[PDB]
Amino acid sequence: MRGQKMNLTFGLEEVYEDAEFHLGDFDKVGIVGVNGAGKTTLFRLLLRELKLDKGKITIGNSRIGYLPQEIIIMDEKMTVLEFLAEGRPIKKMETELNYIYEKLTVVDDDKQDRLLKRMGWLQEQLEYFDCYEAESILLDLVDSMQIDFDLFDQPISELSGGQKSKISFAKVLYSKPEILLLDQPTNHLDSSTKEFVTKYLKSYRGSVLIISHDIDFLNQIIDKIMYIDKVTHKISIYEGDYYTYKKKYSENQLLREKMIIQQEKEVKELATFVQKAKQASQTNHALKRMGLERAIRLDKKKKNLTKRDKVYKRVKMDIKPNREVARTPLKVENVTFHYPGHPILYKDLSFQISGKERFLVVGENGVGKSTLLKLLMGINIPDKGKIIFNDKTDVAYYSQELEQLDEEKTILENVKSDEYTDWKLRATLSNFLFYDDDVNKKVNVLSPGEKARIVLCKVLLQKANLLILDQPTNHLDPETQSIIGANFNLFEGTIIVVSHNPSFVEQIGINRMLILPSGNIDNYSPELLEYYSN
Amino acid sequence: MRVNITLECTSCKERNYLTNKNKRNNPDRLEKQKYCPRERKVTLHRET
RNA sequence: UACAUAGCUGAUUAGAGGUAGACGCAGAGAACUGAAACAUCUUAGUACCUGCAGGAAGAGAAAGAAAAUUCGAUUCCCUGA
RNA sequence: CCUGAGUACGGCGGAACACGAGAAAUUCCGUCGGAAUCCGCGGGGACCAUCCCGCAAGGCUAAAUACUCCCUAGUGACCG
RNA sequence: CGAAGAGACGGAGCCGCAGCGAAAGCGAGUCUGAAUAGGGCGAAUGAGUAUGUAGUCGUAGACCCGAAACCAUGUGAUCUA
RNA sequence: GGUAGCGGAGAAAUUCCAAACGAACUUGGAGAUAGCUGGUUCUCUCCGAAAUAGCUUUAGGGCUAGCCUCGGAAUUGAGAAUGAUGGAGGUAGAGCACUGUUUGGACUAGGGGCCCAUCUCGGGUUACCGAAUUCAGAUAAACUCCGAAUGCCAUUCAUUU
RNA sequence: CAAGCGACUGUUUAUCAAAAACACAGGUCUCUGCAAAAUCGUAAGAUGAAGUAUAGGGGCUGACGCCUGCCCGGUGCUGGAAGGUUAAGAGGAUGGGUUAGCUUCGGCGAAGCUCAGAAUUGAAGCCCCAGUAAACGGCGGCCGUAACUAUAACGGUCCUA
RNA sequence: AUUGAGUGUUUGUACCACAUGUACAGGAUAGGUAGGAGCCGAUGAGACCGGAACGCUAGUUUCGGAGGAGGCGCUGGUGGGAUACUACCCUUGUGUUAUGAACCCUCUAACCCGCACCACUAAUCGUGGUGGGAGACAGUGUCAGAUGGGCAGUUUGACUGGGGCGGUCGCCUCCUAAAAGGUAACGGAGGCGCCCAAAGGUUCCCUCAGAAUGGUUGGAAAUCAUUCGAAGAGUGUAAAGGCAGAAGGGAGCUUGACUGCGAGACCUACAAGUCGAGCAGGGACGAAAGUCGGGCUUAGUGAUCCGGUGGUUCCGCAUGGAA
RNA sequence: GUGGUGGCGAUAGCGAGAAGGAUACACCUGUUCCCAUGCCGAACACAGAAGUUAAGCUUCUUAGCGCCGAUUGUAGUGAAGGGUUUCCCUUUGUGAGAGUAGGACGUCGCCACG
RNA sequence: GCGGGGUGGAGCAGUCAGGUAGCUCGUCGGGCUCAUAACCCGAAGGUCGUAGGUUCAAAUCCUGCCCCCGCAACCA
RNA sequence: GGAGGUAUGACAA
Ligand SMILES: Nc1ncnc2c1ncn2[C@@H]1O[C@H](COP(=O)(O)OP(=O)(O)OP(=O)(O)O)[C@@H](O)[C@H]1O
Ligand SMILES: Nc1ncnc2c1ncn2[C@@H]1O[C@H](COP(=O)(O)OP(=O)(O)OP(=O)(O)O)[C@@H](O)[C@H]1O
Ligand SMILES: [K+]
Ligand SMILES: [K+]
Ligand SMILES: [K+]
Ligand SMILES: [K+]
Ligand SMILES: [K+]
Ligand SMILES: [K+]
Ligand SMILES: [K+]
Ligand SMILES: [K+]
Ligand SMILES: [K+]
Ligand SMILES: [K+]
Ligand SMILES: [K+]
Ligand SMILES: [K+]
Ligand SMILES: [K+]
Ligand SMILES: [K+]
Ligand SMILES: [K+]
Ligand SMILES: [K+]
Ligand SMILES: [K+]
Ligand SMILES: [K+]
Ligand SMILES: [K+]
Ligand SMILES: [K+]
Ligand SMILES: [K+]
Ligand SMILES: [K+]
Ligand SMILES: [K+]
Ligand SMILES: [K+]
Ligand SMILES: [K+]
Ligand SMILES: [K+]
Ligand SMILES: [K+]
Ligand SMILES: [K+]
Ligand SMILES: [K+]
Ligand SMILES: [K+]
Ligand SMILES: [K+]
Ligand SMILES: [K+]
Ligand SMILES: [K+]
Ligand SMILES: [K+]
Ligand SMILES: [K+]
Ligand SMILES: [K+]
Ligand SMILES: [Mg+2]
Ligand SMILES: [Mg+2]
Ligand SMILES: [Mg+2]
Ligand SMILES: [Mg+2]
Ligand SMILES: [Mg+2]
Ligand SMILES: [Mg+2]
Ligand SMILES: [Mg+2]
Ligand SMILES: [Mg+2]
Ligand SMILES: [Mg+2]
Ligand SMILES: [Mg+2]
Ligand SMILES: [Mg+2]
Ligand SMILES: [Mg+2]
Ligand SMILES: [Mg+2]
Ligand SMILES: [Mg+2]
Ligand SMILES: [Mg+2]
Ligand SMILES: [Mg+2]
Ligand SMILES: [Mg+2]
Ligand SMILES: [Mg+2]
Ligand SMILES: [Mg+2]
Ligand SMILES: [Mg+2]
Ligand SMILES: [Mg+2]
Ligand SMILES: [Mg+2]
Ligand SMILES: [Mg+2]
Ligand SMILES: [Mg+2]
Ligand SMILES: [Mg+2]
Ligand SMILES: [Mg+2]
Ligand SMILES: [Mg+2]
Ligand SMILES: [Mg+2]
Ligand SMILES: [Mg+2]
Ligand SMILES: [Mg+2]
Ligand SMILES: [Mg+2]
Ligand SMILES: [Zn+2]
Repeated sequence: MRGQKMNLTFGLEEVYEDAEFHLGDFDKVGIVGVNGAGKTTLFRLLLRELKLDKGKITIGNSRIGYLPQEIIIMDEKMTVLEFLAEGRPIKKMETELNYIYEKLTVVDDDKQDRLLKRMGWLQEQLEYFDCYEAESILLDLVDSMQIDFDLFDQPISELSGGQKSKISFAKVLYSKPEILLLDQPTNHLDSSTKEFVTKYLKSYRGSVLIISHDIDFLNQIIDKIMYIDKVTHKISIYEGDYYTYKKKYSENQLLREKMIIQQEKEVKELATFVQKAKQASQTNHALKRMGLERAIRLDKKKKNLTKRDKVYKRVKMDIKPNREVARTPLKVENVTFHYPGHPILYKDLSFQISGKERFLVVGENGVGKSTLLKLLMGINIPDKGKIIFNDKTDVAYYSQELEQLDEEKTILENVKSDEYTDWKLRATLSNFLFYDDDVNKKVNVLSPGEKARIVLCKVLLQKANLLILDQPTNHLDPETQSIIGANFNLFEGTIIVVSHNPSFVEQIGINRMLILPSGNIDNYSPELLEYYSN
Repeated sequence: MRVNITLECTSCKERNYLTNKNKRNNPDRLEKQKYCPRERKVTLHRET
C-alpha cells in the first residue's frame, strides 16, 4: 500500500494535501486521527470507491476484507444468514451461472464461445471459493464469538448494536480475505467480545489496518501507527505503538514550536532596529542608510518565516438543566417487556431514581440495555407495569445507533429548534467544531464521529434535567471522550447512562448500577467488575 | 475563494472551456450545457 | 647475508646545449573584453609557461561514410552554409 | 584450433565532440565494477527489434598542407 | 594551362523561375475551419542574375588620441623592514 | 647573507619592499574597455532640421515614431489658405435650476437655564441657541438651468494656391 | 604650583602626525602529550625544537595598589547523544519502451536488452540537552505613598536571560 | 579502492533434516493434489508395559523394555473432502549445513614508523636487513555530505528644482487641460490587483428616495395605509459620463460568461489595446418580432524563455516503434 | 363627434374651473371557465351588461406655475495695436447669460364607428 | 511624518487564529479580632476609546475620526 | 532534689 502526492478536497474543505504514505506488507497499522481527519476516506481510496483529485494511490492485487464503520443493511427484512452469506460471492456467481445455462439452450451457435468462457471461469471461480462454506459459516459463528443460532434466523435490523458488530466482523472473516481493513471493529462490543477480537488480530498473520479510537485495544495489536493530521492534511507513519506515536509527535511539535519562536525573535530584532532608524532625524544619514539595509533583511526574513499550524480546537460542552431535579425523577414499577416472539427480557422490573444521580444500566451485548432506555422514552410501550415521570423532569435521549438525524437535511437544519435563533445555533455548532459553512453540509456526508457531535448538540440544546445516554462516547475521538466525561460529571442533573467504556464511567462517577438481565439495583463500586466476571 | 476552472465535455472529454467559480458558493463541480466543437453539438460539460 | 643482490672500479654506448621571435604535436592555462550590469556563457583552449619535434608535423588503410544504392585509407582546397 | 581483457562496456566525476547533461548517441581522462568471442562482436545520435554497413581494444606509411631565421635571382600604380 | 597577366577549361555549387503550411503535405494556390463560408499569405498584377561603382550597415582596434585598472611570465632586499 | 608581489617584512603607521605601495617594477594579453572629454585637414551649388512622444537598470546613452534630405511610383488631386454650409465638444462669461461654501430678515420644530407645579410633569420668558421652510443677497479648478468667441471635424462645394 | 593621559626606558606614519598610538614587564583565558598545537609547502622538506605542559602557539588586558558585581535566553565554543532530519553508496518492489509468441479491428505479452525507479539501509552536521562571559555579547518600565512643601526609605503591577 | 585472515553475537536468504495439521458430522487429530489394490513385518508384526513431546485435553507422535507374528487398507457409512502406502508439495516450530550481511573483538603477510641495531658509508638523507611499535586501521585515490569572507568573482535601481532622507514606479476616474483629440510638474483629489452561478441571457412584469397624516408592542427611526413626491433613489466595487421607454427592481426558464470567424473602424513608434455589422455551426428565452459571443460604461493585469496538464488525420535521424 | 394609431423640441405640459356620454371609452357586475396574487379576482386573466357618469376620459375656460422667446444694451472674445502691463485700454469682427416686449391652454396625419 | 497605545477603580490578558469578557491588586457589605493589619465569605464595578462597515455573530477583522505617550520635522 | 557535659497598640491621667 502506497500513496503519492495525495490530494482530495470535498468542496471547500480539504482532506489530503500532497500527503504520502508507504505501508510495508505484513504490517498491523493503527490508523489514528480526530473525527473528520479522513481515516475512513483513506480506505475508500484503497477500495477505489473514491478517486484522488490529484496523485496516485497504489494497492496490491490481493483480495481485501473491509469492515465498514457503519453496518450496510440493504433491505430491512434481510436475515442475519442472508447478510453473512453475502460476504462470499458464491450466491452471486450461481445466479449468473444459472442464467448462462439458460442462454446456452436459447442460443445454438452464435454466443456459445463467449458463454462457454464465462461458464468455465464461474466454475473455476466457484471452486476457488469452495462451495463447502455453507457448513463452515454455520460453525464459524460458534467458534468466533458464541453467536447463538436463534439470531441466525432473525432480521439483522432487529439485532442490538453489539450483536450487529459481531455479525459484521464475522462477515469480514467469512470472506477469507488477504488484507484486513477494519474501521472501528470494536465500536459497540462489550469487554468479553473485545478479548476474542484482540486475540485473533494478534494471531492474524497477514496485514491488517485498524482504525480505532481505543488506545488500549490498539497497543496490544499495532506495530506501526499511521496518524492522519486534521490541520496539516498529511499522513505520518511511525514505528511502535500509540504511546510511541504520542511521544514522537509531541516532541516534533515541541521542536517545531521552538523553531518558530527563534525565527520570530530575529524578525522582531530587525523590526525594532528598522523602526529606530525610521524615526531618527533625516540628518543622520548613516542610520537611515542602515535602516533601509535592514529593511531588506527584514523583508527576506518575513518571507521565509514558517507559520505555526493552528492547533486543532477541542470541544467545549456546558450542559446545564433549565429546571431542577426532584427526589423521584423517574418511577418504574413492575414493568415487564418482551419483543413479540422472543423471551421476556425482564419481569416486574421496578426501580426508582433519586435525582442528580449517576445511574448506570450495566449488562452485556444483547441483554436489554437499549430496550430499557427505549422503554422510558416511549418508543416501546411496556407489556406490563407503569413508567411515571415527575412533571418536573425533562428528558434528553441519545440513541445508540444515531437514529435522530435527518441524513437528507443539513447540519443547521437538523439542529433547528423553535427555541433558538440562528446565531445561537451557529455559536454552539462552533463549540462542537462545525465552523462557518461546515454547518450547511448534508448529514449524509459526515462521518459517524461528526454525526455523534450533532446528536450531542441536540441533547445539549434541550437543557433537560434527565439525560438518557446510550453509549455516548461511541464514535468519538479519545480527546472528545474525556471532554464528554468531564463535563457530564459536573452536570447538575440525573444521568441514566449505558457505556462499555471503562474510562468514561469512571469520569462520570457512577452512583448506582443496575445489572442485567438479573435485575440488581446496586450501589456503584469496583464490585462492577465482580458482576462482569459473574 | 474564487478560482479558475476548466469545463470538460462529459461525452468526448475535451477540455473545452475556461471559466471561474467561487468554491464557497459552488462547492460541487460546475455543470453546464455547452457546445462541444469536437462533437459539434451541445453536451453536458463538467468541471474537472 | 648463506648463495645473491645492492654498491664499487674500469670499459663500452648515448644523451646534456643552442635555435627561426615562424610552422607542428602535447601538457598546463588567464584576464581585460562581449553579454550594453553579471555569476552560466563569451573573450579561448586564445596570451603566457613547459615538454617533444620534424623539415614539415599531425592524420591515415574502416569495428568508416551511407541508405539515389551504394562508396571504398588520410590530408588539404571549393561548396554544402 | 586462432583472430589483440582488466580490454570493450557499465555506475560515478570531469572533458572532447558546432552539440553548455540535454532525450545525447560518438571520443577521451580519473575512479570503481566489468563481456562476449564467429551460433561472436561494434556502429547506423536515448533505447529495442529488424535490416544494412563494418571487425575495436597492436604498429608503420610518400604525396597533395603549414611556415621562412637564412641562401640565390628577381618583382612592386610599395617608402624616399 | 598561362607572364605572379589577360584568357581558356571547369556547371560542383549559388541566385532567380511558386507559393502556402509548425508539419504530413497540397500546389496557382494553400493554411485556418465542419464549411462551396469568411479571413491570412500568395497567384492573378515577372525580372532576374553576374560584375563594376558609390551610399550605409555587420564582423574585425574599424575615424584618431586618453584612463584608473585586470591577467600572465619575468626582474628586484646595493634603498628600506 | 635569508625572506618577493595571490608575496615578503611590520614594537602595527596601510608601515616598508630602489626618490609616489589598500598592494612593487618590467615585458606581454594589448590598439584592454571608455554610453565620457578632446581632436577630425579643399571648394562652391541645392535643400535644410531637432532639442518632441513612447519604451528603456532609463534620464548628458539608445531604439521606433515625429521633423530634414535624395531617388522613385502612382490617383476622381488626395495638401494649404479663404468663403459658405453642416456637425461634435461645455471653456470665457454668466447663472443658481443641482452640489459644496455663505450673509441678513421673517417665522419656527427642537435646544439651554429660572419659577409654579415636581410623579418632572404642562407652562411663560432673554428681542437666550436655533433645524427646516420662506424672502432677499453672495460664491465655486474638481457646481451648471445656460453658454460664446475661437479652434476642430467634414463637404465629389466655391475661389486662389 | 596644579590637572588630564600613558606606569616606566623604548617603538611609529623614510618625505605634513612621535602622540594619549604600538611595545612593554605583569594579569587572564584558551589550545597543545609530541610525527604537539601553530605556520611555510601540491608534496618531500622545514620552522616550532635538537624544545616537551615551570614548554610552545593564539586572544584579550597592560607596571604597581585596591578591585573586577549581575545575565548562559541569543551567538560561539565545549560536552552529550537517546529521538527527528540528512549525501554518495548499497538494495532494488513496481512501472514504461521494445517483441518470440498469443490474438474476438481491440489488445495481451515470456525472455533478453533498456528508460525510470519506491521500501529498506546510510556518517558527521543540524534540530535538540547541559555547561561556559578576563568567550561574542547584554546589564528595564509605569502607578501610588511620610504631621508643611518637596522628595519619597515603603507599596502595587508589568516586562526581561 | 589499496585491504588480507579469524572468532564470537545477531540477522537476510536457500536448501537439508526433522516434527505440526483435531471446524461439525464421521470408526476419529481425513493439511492439499495425483497415483493407489494392494502395503508393511523373525532386515523382529500386533498387543502389552514404562519414559518423553505436543495438546483443541479427545487423544496424536516418538524412544526404550519384554514378547515372537502378525497387521493396515480396499470392500463398509459419514462428509465439501475418506483413510493403507508412495510422490509432488503447502501451513506450523526445532536443528544442521550453504551461507549474504551489522557488530564484536582477536590475528598478521599488506601499508605506516620525525624508534633501535646492522650494512652500503665519511652520511642525523636514502635504500636494504633485523628487532620493536602500529595494523588493515592510518595514509593515499575516486565519490559524497557538512563546514568554510581563510580566499575569489561579482551584485548592491531609477525619478529627484544638487545628492541624501521621505515619496514615487503598472492600471482606472476626475480636475488641472485653455468648449475636438492630445497635453507637464515630487500639481489637486480618489480608486484597482476583484466580485457575481446571478449580481449572466431572455421573456414577462414592476417604479424610487424622502415627507405629511393616521396606527399595539414601537422609541427620531423596524412593519402597515393614504396623499404628496421627475428623481432629490438605485445602479456589487473609485470617479466621471449615463440610465426610471430603464442600464434600477421582481419572477419563470435558462447557460450566448457559445464554437469557427469577421467587412470595416478607433487607438497606436512597436508590442499591444478597443469597437464591430455580418456569415456558418449548434443553441437559450419568446407566440412572434427578435434578443443573447457576460455584467450601465471605463480598472480587476504581466511579453518571451522554461516548465505542468489535456487533446492531436503533424514529425519520428536506415526501417517499424520509441524517445 | 367619439374611439384607435402616429409625426412634430411642453408653443403639445401642470394646476384650477366648467360641460358631456347616442355610440364609443370607462367605472361597473362576477370567479364557471383559460389564467392570476411572494397574502388578496386589488392587479393580471376570463365571463358579463343591472347601474353610473361620480372618477378616469373627451371637449371647453383660465397663463397662476412650467415651457418658448425677438430687439436693445452689456459680459466675454477672434484679429490688429497700445499703455501707466498680476491688470487695463483702443480699433474691427463676433456676441452671450441675465433681464425683458411678447408667444402659447398645441399643431399635422391615417383608420374605424357616427 | 515614523511607531506604540485606548477592555471594570488602577495595572494587565484576551486581539494574530470571529462565537463564551476575564486575571492581579484595589473598592464596598458582612465575618474573624479587645482593636488594627493580615485572613475568610459575598457584591459591585466595563457591552472593550468613539462611529460606520464585513459577517449568521466582532472586544477581535476593515476603515475613518478624536484622545495619550516616545521619535522626527533637515543634512556640507 | 541540685551540679559542668551532650505584625502592631496617640498622649497625660
Ligand atoms: N425490534 C426488535 N425486534 C425483535 N427483537 C429485538 C428487537 N430489538 C432487540 N431485540 C432483541 O432484544 C435483545 C436485547 O435488546 P437490546 O437492543 O436492548 O440489546 P442491548 O442491551 O442494547 O445490547 P448492546 O447495546 O450491547 O448491543 C436482542 O437479543 C435483540 O436481538
Ligand atoms: N461528499 C462529501 N462532501 C463534503 N464533505 C465530505 C464529503 N465526504 C467527506 N467529507 C468530509 O471528509 C471529512 C473526512 O472524511 P472521513 O469521513 O473519512 O473522516 P473520519 O476520520 O473517518 O471520521 P471518524 O473517525 O469520526 O469516523 C468529513 O469531515 C467529512 O465531513
Ligand atoms: K622564422
Ligand atoms: K570574465
Ligand atoms: K557593457
Ligand atoms: K607520421
Ligand atoms: K554526450
Ligand atoms: K554508422
Ligand atoms: K560500417
Ligand atoms: K484564400
Ligand atoms: K477556405
Ligand atoms: K541588369
Ligand atoms: K551594387
Ligand atoms: K580601426
Ligand atoms: K567602419
Ligand atoms: K638590504
Ligand atoms: K617600521
Ligand atoms: K525618408
Ligand atoms: K445654487
Ligand atoms: K467652471
Ligand atoms: K603611549
Ligand atoms: K606601559
Ligand atoms: K592606570
Ligand atoms: K617623543
Ligand atoms: K604606533
Ligand atoms: K591590574
Ligand atoms: K598571553
Ligand atoms: K576582550
Ligand atoms: K602579555
Ligand atoms: K547568555
Ligand atoms: K549559550
Ligand atoms: K520486457
Ligand atoms: K584504509
Ligand atoms: K535648486
Ligand atoms: K432572470
Ligand atoms: K373586473
Ligand atoms: K366621468
Ligand atoms: K399651456
Ligand atoms: Mg471513520
Ligand atoms: Mg444497545
Ligand atoms: Mg559586460
Ligand atoms: Mg562544448
Ligand atoms: Mg558504444
Ligand atoms: Mg569509466
Ligand atoms: Mg559487409
Ligand atoms: Mg606528408
Ligand atoms: Mg630575486
Ligand atoms: Mg643581497
Ligand atoms: Mg587607518
Ligand atoms: Mg620608496
Ligand atoms: Mg585582447
Ligand atoms: Mg532656404
Ligand atoms: Mg468663470
Ligand atoms: Mg609612555
Ligand atoms: Mg621616551
Ligand atoms: Mg612624517
Ligand atoms: Mg615630525
Ligand atoms: Mg590596551
Ligand atoms: Mg616534526
Ligand atoms: Mg569579497
Ligand atoms: Mg570581470
Ligand atoms: Mg540618481
Ligand atoms: Mg531634494
Ligand atoms: Mg480646446
Ligand atoms: Mg479636450
Ligand atoms: Mg445590474
Ligand atoms: Mg526511426
Ligand atoms: Mg537511428
Ligand atoms: Mg438671453
Ligand atoms: Zn465533446
